[PDB]
Amino acid sequence: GSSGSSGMASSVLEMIKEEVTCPICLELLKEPVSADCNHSFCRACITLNYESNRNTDGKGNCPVCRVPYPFGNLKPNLHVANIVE
Ligand SMILES: [Zn+2]
Ligand SMILES: [Zn+2]
Repeated sequence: GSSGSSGMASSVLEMIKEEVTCPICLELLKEPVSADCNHSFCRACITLNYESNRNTDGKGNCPVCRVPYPFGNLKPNLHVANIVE
């Protein structure tokens, strides 16, 4: 036979997932907060979204699943770590 080749260095960046990103602003979640519906949003977004769209009853609605979640009961999604067992 007869053939040859050389070295090649070509990598790719992280594939911006269109699932984790904020379903509202579609940008890096800044100090987001998880919700009952395992849905987190920009500390601000979540706040505004609620104000703009709220239920006369008192609670609001998720801009993704539209589920009634108790405001304030939001956990910080900043310490997103697991391997730290
Ligand atoms: Zn946002
Ligand atoms: Zn949701």
